[PDB]
Amino acid sequence: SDSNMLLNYVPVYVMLPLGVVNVDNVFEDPDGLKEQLLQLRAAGVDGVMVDVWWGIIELKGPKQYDWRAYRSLLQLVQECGLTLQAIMSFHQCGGNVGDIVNIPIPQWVLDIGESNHDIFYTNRSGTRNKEYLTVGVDNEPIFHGRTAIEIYSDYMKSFRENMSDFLESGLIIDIEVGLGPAGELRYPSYPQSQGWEFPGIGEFQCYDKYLKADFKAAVARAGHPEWELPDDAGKYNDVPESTGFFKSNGTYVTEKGKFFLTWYSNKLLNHGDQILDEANKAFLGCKVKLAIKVSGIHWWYKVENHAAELTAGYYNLNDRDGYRPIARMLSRHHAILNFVCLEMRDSEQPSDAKSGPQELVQQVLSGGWREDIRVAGENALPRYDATAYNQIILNARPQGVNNNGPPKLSMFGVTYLRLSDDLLQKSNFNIFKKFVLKMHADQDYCANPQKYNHAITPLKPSAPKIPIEVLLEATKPTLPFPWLPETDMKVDG
Ligand SMILES: OC[C@H]1O[C@H](O[C@H]2[C@H](O)[C@@H](O)[C@@H](O)O[C@@H]2CO)[C@H](O)[C@@H](O)[C@@H]1O
Ligand SMILES: OC[C@H]1O[C@H](O[C@H]2[C@H](O)[C@@H](O)[C@@H](O)O[C@@H]2CO)[C@H](O)[C@@H](O)[C@@H]1O
Repeated sequence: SDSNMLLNYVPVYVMLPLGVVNVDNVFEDPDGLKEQLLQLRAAGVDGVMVDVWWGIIELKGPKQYDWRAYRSLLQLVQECGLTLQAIMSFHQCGGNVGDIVNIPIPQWVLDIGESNHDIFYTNRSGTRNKEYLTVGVDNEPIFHGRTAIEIYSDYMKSFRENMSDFLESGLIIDIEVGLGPAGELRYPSYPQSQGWEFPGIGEFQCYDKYLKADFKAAVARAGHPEWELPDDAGKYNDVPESTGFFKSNGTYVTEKGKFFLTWYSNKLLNHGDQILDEANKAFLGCKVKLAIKVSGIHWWYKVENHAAELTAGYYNLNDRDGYRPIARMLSRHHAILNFVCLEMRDSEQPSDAKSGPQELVQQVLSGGWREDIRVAGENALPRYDATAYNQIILNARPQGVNNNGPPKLSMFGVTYLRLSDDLLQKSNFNIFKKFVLKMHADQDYCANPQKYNHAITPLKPSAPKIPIEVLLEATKPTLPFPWLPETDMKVDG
């Protein structure tokens, strides 16, 4: 049982509290965090995840980085016997679910935004979302001579060099490369800041002047210079059948609508690819893996228009796989797909949301495995209950434990949202400890990940670029891998 069981081990990470380093670049409560981290260590947790906030670190001005508070944080994590998942967080904290602290992007960038409002994702009404720089400015040299991708590149390089000792020592297991709002490769199509409420369809975020011009040039090249961006897609809180765009036989299935949706979703593929190229250059030779985050847009998954996925930039339909192209893009970077809505069951969602989180998880994970990449995940919402943990464990090993060897299917890791005093209360923490144990296939905590075939080797160069047509060959629908109806390693087991 034991070593066969150890090859079934799926590591568990815990997100740190938001604002552990505050907006003033102060590590405010090391002593309190220490006590919490030592509890996690004794509970068997493998490591922790933290946002390395751009708006904290590069606040003073371009290339004026202050890494000192984060060095103190990393030092503490190391002392407490935990590894670290470091998010390169190029986004704002404050306007998404659960955000309890306010960390804008650097003021010097916002200053440029006051003169050029088109550096922000923009909806049809003209509202500027300041949480992330539009993909439109990725390669526009408008930030005191740098492009947005150069900013991100320079930041990652500075992190790699200034944290070189922690990297060499093996503290950092993965670099989560932030690619949009909430760190995710997506558009801000469901902004609470503009009055969105679940389960609204959301809105397309491509009306900044850079994206609009790019679209207009592309439709002209396609022989349709008169095509305009969608004007019949409704508003954030609509339902799909209320809109010309998403109704049955609506604009989304027309040649115009299909072209738009392809263009819009391709912008994210290319944004992720180009930024991961820079991440690979920055961390070349380091014993880390790269990861990206994919949001779980489960509402409207069960209707043919998938409207909320579409407005988020995931062009996923019943007959078009919008996620497997992302997995294929990751393959050349040897990168992890971290899918950030892992814990849900369909029965938890209201019927009117047409919500399919179980099936969405199965689709995304299956696509990653079909494309021979590693797949990780997170719970979306705070959960302390056995139903949630058993669903996570199911997704972690969807065909169960292999008593005879490694499992044919397993996730590469799960990161739990989030460390809080509530997690550490007696009953909640007791159930969490059982979750960890079952994720670990009933084995004790295993400090050396080589033992469970998660050795960390130096980051190699990315493989050659994959052209967009080859990436989009992965839109071909495929059957998912079969899932058990329940895990064989329940917490109450
Ligand atoms: O980008 C943030 C977060 O958005 C989604 O979370 C949803 C959640 O699934 C809904 O049930 C509801 O609570 O609204 C949340 C958004 O405010 C994604 O599911 C998640 O993956 C992503 O991190
Ligand atoms: O600290 C990580 C990340 O947390 C929040 O975003 C979450 C979202 O709340 C979830 O639903 C989840 O599992 O995925 C997102 C990505 O981890 C903050 O909103 C975000 O700013 C922060 O980076």
